[PDB]
Amino acid sequence: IPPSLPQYDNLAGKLARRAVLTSKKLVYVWTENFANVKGVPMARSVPLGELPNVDWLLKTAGVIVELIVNFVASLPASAAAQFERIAAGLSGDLEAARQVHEALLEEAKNDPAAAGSLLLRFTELQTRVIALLTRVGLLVDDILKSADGLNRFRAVFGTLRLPEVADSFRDDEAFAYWRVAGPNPLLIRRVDALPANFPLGEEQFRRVMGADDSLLEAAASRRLYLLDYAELGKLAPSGAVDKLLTGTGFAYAPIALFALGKDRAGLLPVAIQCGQDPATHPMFVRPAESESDLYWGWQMAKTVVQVAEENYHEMFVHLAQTHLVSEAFCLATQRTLAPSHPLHVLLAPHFEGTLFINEGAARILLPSAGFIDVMFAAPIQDTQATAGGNRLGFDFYRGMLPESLKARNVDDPAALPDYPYRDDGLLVWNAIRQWAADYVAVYYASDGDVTADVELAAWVGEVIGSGKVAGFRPITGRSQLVEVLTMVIFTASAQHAAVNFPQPSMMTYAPAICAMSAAPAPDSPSGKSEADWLKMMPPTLVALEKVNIYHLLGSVYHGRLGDYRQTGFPYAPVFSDRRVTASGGPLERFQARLKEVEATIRTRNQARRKPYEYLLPSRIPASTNI
Ligand SMILES: CCCCCC/C=C\CCCCCCCCCC(=O)OC[C@H](COP(=O)(O)OCCN)OC(=O)CCC/C=C/CCCCCCCC
Ligand SMILES: [Fe+2]
Ligand code: NA
Repeated sequence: IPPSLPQYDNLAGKLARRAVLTSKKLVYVWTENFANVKGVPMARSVPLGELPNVDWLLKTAGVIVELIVNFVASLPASAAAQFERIAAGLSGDLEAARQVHEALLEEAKNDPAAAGSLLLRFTELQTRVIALLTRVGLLVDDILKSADGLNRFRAVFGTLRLPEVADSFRDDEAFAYWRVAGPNPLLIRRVDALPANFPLGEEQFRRVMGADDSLLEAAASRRLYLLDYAELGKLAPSGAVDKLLTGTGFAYAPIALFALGKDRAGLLPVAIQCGQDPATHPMFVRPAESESDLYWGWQMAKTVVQVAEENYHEMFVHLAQTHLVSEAFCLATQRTLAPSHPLHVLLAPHFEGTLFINEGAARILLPSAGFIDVMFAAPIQDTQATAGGNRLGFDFYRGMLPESLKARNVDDPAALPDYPYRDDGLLVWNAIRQWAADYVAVYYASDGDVTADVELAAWVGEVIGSGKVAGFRPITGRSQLVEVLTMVIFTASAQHAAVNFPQPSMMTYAPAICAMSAAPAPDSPSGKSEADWLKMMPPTLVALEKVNIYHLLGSVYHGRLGDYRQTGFPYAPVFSDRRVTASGGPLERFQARLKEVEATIRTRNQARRKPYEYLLPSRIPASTNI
């Protein structure tokens, strides 16, 4: 039976669907008092049907067990004894659980008619792998209870290969390239006049870029780009923050200027101010290779920027603006769009695992003494409130990719050619938009169908009200609905992938990036030494948690954008409506467009300085689930 808008449903349908929604509202419940994320709309609890499926669980547990094995194997024999039996047990039990799944799948194939009798056993296996994860939790607690000068930062990897950044992190061009191809491609903006509190002069600029260049000429020819971390607020504490587990830590809200050469061959760092106030933060100017008395001050200044970057990327770009936005849309959808509504059918796959993983963020990562309290310099209460505040301030329309690019004046490939996130992101954004347009056109023939849809009206009301999604507004027509759906889907799939999956290759090595420093910002551009820079490096506990959590979060690829097939047993099609699924129809056209996009990105990557692969559709999950 094809999905329908409520106004066109037969009365049998209208009462069935309305009672189903009444039932949903008792199961999916809003709260703004969820532990460790106060003020952010969350599910009060994760319903049984929102627990992760066995496929996700086996994949996630597999990575976690690899990490445990790797950690135990890195220890000396005396220390390993405490954990070897427990690790061998988890490993063996995971393998047994894989075999139960494989036997169940073979059993279902041998008699599909009788496959309905297996559902309690599939849920039993779900319960079992979750219980295995609870045992991991206890083991992690025990490990933490027993917790060139950079050897310790290689040691925490065990036998995992160090990422490429471990070799290249001191390079100026690599540092600049993070701004357009790194985990946070959203902050960089064109600058036309410098902020008043960033007093970089013409002479300093020419010192770096040459006597025949100038600030005026660079600005006017669209060659100046600024990173300004002012929005970090309390994520950049005033001074020292002392904590039990990690001792004394610092973080920062710096300002950095980047410039293209006249040939636009690549972005270069020009100057860094390590805080917002120039009276207390001197200007650091990119040194020449011969200026050994400026070298270490500059390394320290870049490290200040990278400290700011992990804070901004992880709390705002990753947690606040993907995970915590998709939380609200998941809830609104389940509470207000009936399962027989075509938009429920379309959107539900894009929220698979979202409630579960976000509850995990709040319960595991955000409490006092948890991962974020260790890895991020600010007091945990400030981290929670600042990340929460960023989620509440995030404007849904202004946050749309095209709008973001235009507002930052980075949307013109002629002015800023090497910006992989922009170029690949637009291909994916536009493919999703055409899909949303085709799908909306099946079910909505007029703007009247949009405004007379009482469920959609209620959905918008919940997104604005209980969901606290800033910038969201009444939906009065088909074009607008298409833009909204494009943003919801892109946010859940591609945006998350772009900022989540760089974690293993770019964020696992603490000297290249860390959300806390063990020393204040460099007090002077000149006279610094390697020892002064090493003092910024965090304690080893920070590095240990970092390598493991960031490897995990970027190693689970579950589901795929455009596949629209269940990701757990029985793996059935998401759509039944032949108007959607027909040969050459909307879904097939979307799937085909995604393959063209993939081919285009692969061609672009042959010509790029380094491949950018995070927005390859084959590497984009449909939902935010890790
Ligand atoms: C950090 C910034 C991220 C921001 C974005 C957050 C977005 C959402 C991501 C949320 C992710 C939530 C955390 C992952 C969720 C994994 C799926 C899951 O739900 O797992 C549940 C288990 C058990 O939970 P429970 O409450 O019983 O006990 C926790 C400890 N008190 O949690 C873990 O395995 C610990 C994982 C920590 C990582 C261990 C890595 C291997 C360690 C082995 C080597 C030991 C080294 C210490
Ligand atoms: Fe994530
Ligand atoms: Na299909």
